[PDB]
Amino acid sequence: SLFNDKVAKLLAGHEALLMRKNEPVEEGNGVITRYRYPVLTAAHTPVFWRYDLNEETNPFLMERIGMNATLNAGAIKWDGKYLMLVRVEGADRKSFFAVAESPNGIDNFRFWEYPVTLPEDVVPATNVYDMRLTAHEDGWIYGIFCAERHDDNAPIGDLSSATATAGIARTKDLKNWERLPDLKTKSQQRNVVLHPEFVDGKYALYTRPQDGFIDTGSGGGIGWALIDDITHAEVGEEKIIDKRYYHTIKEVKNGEGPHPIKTPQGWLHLAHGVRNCAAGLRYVLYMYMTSLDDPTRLIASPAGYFMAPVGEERIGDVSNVLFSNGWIADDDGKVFIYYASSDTRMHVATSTIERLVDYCLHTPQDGFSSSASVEILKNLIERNLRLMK
Amino acid sequence: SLFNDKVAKLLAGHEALLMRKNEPVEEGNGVITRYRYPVLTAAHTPVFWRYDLNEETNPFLMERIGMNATLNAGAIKWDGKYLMLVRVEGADRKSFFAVAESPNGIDNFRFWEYPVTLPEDVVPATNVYDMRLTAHEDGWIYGIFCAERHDDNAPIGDLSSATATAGIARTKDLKNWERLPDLKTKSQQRNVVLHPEFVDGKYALYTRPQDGFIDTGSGGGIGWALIDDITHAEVGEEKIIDKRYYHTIKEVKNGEGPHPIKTPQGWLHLAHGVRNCAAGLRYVLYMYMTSLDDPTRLIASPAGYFMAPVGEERIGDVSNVLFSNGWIADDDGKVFIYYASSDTRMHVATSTIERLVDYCLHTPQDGFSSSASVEILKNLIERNLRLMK
Amino acid sequence: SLFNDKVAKLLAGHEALLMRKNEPVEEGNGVITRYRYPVLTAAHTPVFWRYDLNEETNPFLMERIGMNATLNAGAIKWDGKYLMLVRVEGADRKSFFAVAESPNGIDNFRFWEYPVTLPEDVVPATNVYDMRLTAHEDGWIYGIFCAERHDDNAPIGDLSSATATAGIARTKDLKNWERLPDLKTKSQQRNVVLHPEFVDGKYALYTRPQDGFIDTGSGGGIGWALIDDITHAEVGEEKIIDKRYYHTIKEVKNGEGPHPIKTPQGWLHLAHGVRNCAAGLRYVLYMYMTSLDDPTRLIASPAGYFMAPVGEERIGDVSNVLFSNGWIADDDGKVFIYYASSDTRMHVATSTIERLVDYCLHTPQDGFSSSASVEILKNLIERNLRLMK
Amino acid sequence: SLFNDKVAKLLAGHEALLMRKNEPVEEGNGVITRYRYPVLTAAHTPVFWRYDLNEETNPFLMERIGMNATLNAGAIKWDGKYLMLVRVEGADRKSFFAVAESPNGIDNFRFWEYPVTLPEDVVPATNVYDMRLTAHEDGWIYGIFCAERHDDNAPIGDLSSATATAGIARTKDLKNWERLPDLKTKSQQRNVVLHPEFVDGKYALYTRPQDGFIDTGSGGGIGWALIDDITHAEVGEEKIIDKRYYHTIKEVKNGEGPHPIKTPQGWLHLAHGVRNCAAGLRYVLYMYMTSLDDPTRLIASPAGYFMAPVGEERIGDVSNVLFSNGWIADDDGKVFIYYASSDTRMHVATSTIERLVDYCLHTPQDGFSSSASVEILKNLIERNLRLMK
Ligand SMILES: OC[C@H]1O[C@@H](O)[C@@H](O)[C@@H](O)[C@@H]1O
Ligand SMILES: OC[C@H]1O[C@@H](O)[C@@H](O)[C@@H](O)[C@@H]1O
Ligand SMILES: OC[C@H]1O[C@@H](O)[C@@H](O)[C@@H](O)[C@@H]1O
Ligand SMILES: OC[C@H]1O[C@@H](O)[C@@H](O)[C@@H](O)[C@@H]1O
Ligand SMILES: OC[C@H]1O[C@@H](O)[C@H](O)[C@@H](O)[C@@H]1O
Ligand SMILES: OC[C@H]1O[C@@H](O)[C@H](O)[C@@H](O)[C@@H]1O
Ligand SMILES: OC[C@H]1O[C@@H](O)[C@H](O)[C@@H](O)[C@@H]1O
Ligand SMILES: OC[C@H]1O[C@@H](O)[C@H](O)[C@@H](O)[C@@H]1O
Repeated sequence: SLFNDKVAKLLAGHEALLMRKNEPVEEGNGVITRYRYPVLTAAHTPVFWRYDLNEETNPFLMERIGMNATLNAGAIKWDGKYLMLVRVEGADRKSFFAVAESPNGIDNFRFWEYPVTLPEDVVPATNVYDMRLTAHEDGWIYGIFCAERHDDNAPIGDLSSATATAGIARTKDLKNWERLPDLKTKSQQRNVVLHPEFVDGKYALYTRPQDGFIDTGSGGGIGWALIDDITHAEVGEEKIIDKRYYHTIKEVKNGEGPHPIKTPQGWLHLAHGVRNCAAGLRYVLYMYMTSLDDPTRLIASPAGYFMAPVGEERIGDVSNVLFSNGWIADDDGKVFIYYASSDTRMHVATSTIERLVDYCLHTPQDGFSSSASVEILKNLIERNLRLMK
Repeated sequence: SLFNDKVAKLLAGHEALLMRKNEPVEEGNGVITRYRYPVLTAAHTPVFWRYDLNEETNPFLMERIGMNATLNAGAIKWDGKYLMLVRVEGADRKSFFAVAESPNGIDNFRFWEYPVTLPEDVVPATNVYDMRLTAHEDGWIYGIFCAERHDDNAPIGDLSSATATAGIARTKDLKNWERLPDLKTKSQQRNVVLHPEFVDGKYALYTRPQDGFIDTGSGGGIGWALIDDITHAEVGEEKIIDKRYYHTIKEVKNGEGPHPIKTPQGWLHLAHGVRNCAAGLRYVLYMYMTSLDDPTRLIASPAGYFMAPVGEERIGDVSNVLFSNGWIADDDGKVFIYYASSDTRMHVATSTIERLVDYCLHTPQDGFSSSASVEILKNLIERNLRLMK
Repeated sequence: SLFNDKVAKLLAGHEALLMRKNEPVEEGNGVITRYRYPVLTAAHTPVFWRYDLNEETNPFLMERIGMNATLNAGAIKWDGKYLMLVRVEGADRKSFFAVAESPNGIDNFRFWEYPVTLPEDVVPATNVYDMRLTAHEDGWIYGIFCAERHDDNAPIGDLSSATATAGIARTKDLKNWERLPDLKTKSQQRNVVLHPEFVDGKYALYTRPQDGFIDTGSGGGIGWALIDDITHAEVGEEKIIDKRYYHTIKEVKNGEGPHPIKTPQGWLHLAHGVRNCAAGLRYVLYMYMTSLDDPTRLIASPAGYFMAPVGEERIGDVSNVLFSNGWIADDDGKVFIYYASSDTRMHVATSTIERLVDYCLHTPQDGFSSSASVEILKNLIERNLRLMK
Repeated sequence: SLFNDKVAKLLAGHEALLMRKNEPVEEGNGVITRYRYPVLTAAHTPVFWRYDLNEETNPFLMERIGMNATLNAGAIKWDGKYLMLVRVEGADRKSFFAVAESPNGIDNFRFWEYPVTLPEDVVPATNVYDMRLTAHEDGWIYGIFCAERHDDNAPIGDLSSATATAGIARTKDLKNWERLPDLKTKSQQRNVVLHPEFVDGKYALYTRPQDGFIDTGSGGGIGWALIDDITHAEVGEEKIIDKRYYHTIKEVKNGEGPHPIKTPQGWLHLAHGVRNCAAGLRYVLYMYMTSLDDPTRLIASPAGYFMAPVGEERIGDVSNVLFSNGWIADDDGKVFIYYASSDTRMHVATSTIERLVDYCLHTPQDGFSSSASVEILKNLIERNLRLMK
């Protein structure tokens, strides 16, 4: 029948998309390798999420539930597989979480047949997004995410005013999730992330205090807060670890991405930085390192951005954005960086622990001015010209 | 496992290839419409024909039986479906027959899981090829094909001299085939085709007498022979119906393609014509019509070729060749022409009975010289310029 | 109406094709510059040559007269315009001549609305082809071409054996052509070309004696023959000017292309050379020069080919062929070379008289062996490495 | 200056071409992996082979010595590098030998600055081609090649009749070559190849007896001949090891490619097979194995071709041809197969010894008929369908 043939073709096209082999992009900077294809797009969502496959109830075979975007994904190595904890945004503009797995980390990602069922905390949330997974030493996998609600305290007609809180959930199988109380804090929070080890016997959070829903205001950067009880999480003291700076890629806002990777040289961090331009907000990725002895102490601040939008990455629902809240480091040192472009699709970039540490340690620090940048550059040129002669 | 993933990808890629929607080529001549993709290539043969899918016996997952070409296919409308009787040539250089079926005639052709099992006649054949299917009024589907054997008259070292006979088989299901005796005749034959109706109460064959295996010699063109008994087929009287002519597209050789289509205006024929050039033999398609009252009598001879190699068609194992031995005319008058290019792949072109008859009746006849061609052309130009003013 | 819209689209698409700007190919050898697009293809023939545009007599709007190829064109600068004398081959396999003109020499060639009407000589010809135009000092434009007829000596069934004579016609407007008697000669001739000046007060022809229709046999190369009376042309004395040589690009056959260009350094010639290979005959272009004092005396023989098939040129009705019988040299020294590829389409390449003479004079002569080729090459390498150090 | 800029651009473009990274073709058959780009083309020859770079003597900066093709290359692993012994054909139609080297075997091949200087034997040769390199246990690198001369028996006008002898040269550095006497034998020979080990204390050659220059006539296949003294080489006893067969890919001609690779399972051979078709001669590659105990004894004959022209490979000066006379097997079992397409360019395909042996041992043998091919195929289908259920 024509209908059954159409269903068969939908499924066949979907399998071909899912199984497509990724290929590295040859041209790169020696730090990271980009890949030709995204690891996930809205088109990667299962056919059976979007279409009613029953001819009786969907004789035209049209989509019943449109899928808009697959973005800002957490990540974890799980039972030998490479997992993303994907933020999937429907055509209805709500996001939900969904696990996708790959045998190799760069292609053949496939969504688990059901997305994540996440219980509400005591106050219901309208949207949930951007989960960071932490396999904590306490034996749980934590997902720290943004729980967003309308702010009724707004002028009449204002349906955009919102509040962001840090949601906390944990699981041991990524299917059954326990929702803990939202983080209690004196400011709005987004980009909260759980450090994987106890520090002074306490849970440690990366935080990002902000005066408003979109603007940080007095919020000084990426914060650090020790928490006595993750099941009744409340910030007491909050210390800024990585600061915003005028005329850097992290001027207006910044935030921790995934939880950092432990290296012999220190904690290796991946974050985003924001500045304003004539086209709106521009988001890039950057890195920093902190001490093993004192994870609050910066020990490497390579100047500028680590990755910024290239090519197809530049365009999407929210253009001029890269964002990451997930990466995986294998035992052999290979690193898989899962980053979204333009709030629309997920990509992978690969590197190694040794290369990322080399990048952090030997990319000169920002001296904060054009004159300083020129002096750093002239010094390198002088070395190279001597060598090339 | 890596092996199972590899098998799953082979199957998935194959399904995507098989299900690809064909699209008509916009640029055309108003007679036939070409399509963007071939209907069959060697890559269309089933994965399970080529690969041993068992890891125990094929751990590297390599092809065990290479497929080289899918060409010169017969065709029949069968139980609501569009069928080709494909000549499939293996990497071993032997050909065999195999049914492929489509729901619509222009794409989604898929081979039946097993190819054709064709019993030998009394004298075994080395190769069999180019089967024309005829649904005869006697209730059988006949396949008339070429059965080729090494020429025993050949001297030491000559492993190329061959003989061609017309093989005859029949079936009622395209799975169980009865092999009848090879056609008895005084010359070599290839391109023998069964006319679908009795004529004077006898079976009627299109023939192509030839003095040698490749060259026709004294062979004058496409012949017509009435046969009393198809189960003991022997040519007696033989008349040339469509002749070779110097400096036409059918100078050196010609041959009937599929059996002709019955129209109210006469029998509509599709044939091939051959000439020599610096690059070897060049094969094109051409049409002609014969009378319903007397199928041996020509009533339309449009000048020149009907189709010749265009673009991708020009290149293959045997370049500069189009060949057809199959077409299907639906009750609504739509015609699906199945033609091979360069002995390598199968294509489809579509037309209608009305357009093909129009083409045959109103394409001026060849006057056989440059001066005559110019006079025909000047006449048309004069009419058009008068109209365009 | 749908019909009128269809006609309007045919005309519009044709105009867009005709007006397309050509672009030079950047990669070249410094001798000639190729161009991205052919100057003519079969699709360039007028819409009103191919279609009957009257809905009453062609309601399906299909082509009534197919055009197959535009090839082997003569060329002349004429009343400020760049003209080709095109060999146009119909789908009927007959060729006829047709003028096409361009304002600039590299694109926007358009056929004159009517093709050439060429009267027959006393014995009618089946095909005419490959006309070389010569603006002779006697005030006439001569076209010397091949007039082909079926060989009456041929046995039953032989519809391929043919004879080639040199046809001679002249005109003062390229519209009204006077057919003079075919050249009288003791062998078959093709590639006969009129030298533009009297020599010893006589007409001078380039000739190409050949024992057969396709193969030259004892024919030694490109010949030279003085003719008292072009209106009763008969060869008496005949001298070979440029010879075939074993293991060169002109081993099996050769022939003069267009008439040579007069330069201060001598007559600049363009010719074709043929050898056999596993795929058939391979045709390339080559150049040579002869003395102004004695046009029968070679003064430059650059080794090897001048042009050979590249890319798209390699494929067509008769693949692996370049052929030229037309070029134009402007007063400023710019040269437009019109060459066919694969008997299918017409191309242009540009150079200058200075560059072509440079090429002829300073491309080393063929020493006729691998050892000699290596010695020439090692000498150049040695010079370059010395320079590059 | 404009001239110096032009030279700098020629050199820069050439370096970019030479350094281009090759990429494997994903679609394959599991036996061999093809690559996206040729390893060598005529454009890969050095700029300083083709252009005179001195403005004084070449002010137009045009090529002085055209290069036409890089084909049929021998191969050897040499001092840690991957070397081809390239047949380079000039625009003058003569070939010469030239070493090209790569660090990795699949790209970045670069010609040595000077080509090979090969001394003549007592009788000079017009062309030399298709050298097979053998690192013999006697400590020398031998190159066995074809030395071609015009046939003196030829009649007037015949500049094509030629004779082929087996040329023998040796070297210890690929720069200084000693020319030994041409092989003495009772028939013409081409595709002669030196086996790398003594057999019965004697040199062993693969041979290919042929009655004519192009056609083998009574020549039965690939031969084997023991030679006492390679410096006065003469064939005595000669045995056919791999035979031509009607209706196989090696019907008309065959010949050994490179010398075979030693494996624990036997000698692994790569050869070419030829048949005739309407377009001329068609050349494909095939494999076979012989015994370690007795290298004259066949132990594996996989049916059909190993590789045949695909895509771009199908077209060139001599289309419809693959040819190999070189491959390299690394100690780790990786195999680099260097094969020419269409006598025009050089390609690489990769495999492993294990895969190639698997292919030879488990691709079913040719049963020599359509019925046999169908039975082999039906058996595999039956196994697969049983597995797939
Ligand atoms: O950002 C868009 C433009 O912004 C303006 O301020 C200009 O000064 C430019 O520096 C810049 O191109
Ligand atoms: O090879 C070109 C053509 O040759 C003829 O003999 C036909 O029988 C076809 O089988 C083939 O397409
Ligand atoms: O077919 C290749 C060539 O053959 C020769 O005979 C020429 O006369 C040309 O007409 C043609 O281009
Ligand atoms: O031309 C096709 C092939 O012809 C054969 O003679 C071989 O010797 C090769 O030199 C060539 O590749
Ligand atoms: O910019 C703040 C937030 O605004 C919301 O509307 C979007 O859904 C988020 O993805 C975004 O992070
Ligand atoms: O040309 C005659 C025949 O020759 C055979 O070798 C080919 O297999 C056929 O396809 C072809 O029709
Ligand atoms: O090869 C000789 C001639 O043969 C004819 O059949 C072709 O029409 C000519 O174009 C060709 O030049
Ligand atoms: O076909 C036989 C030989 O003919 C020669 O003219 C070619 O140069 C060779 O490459 C070829 O192998």
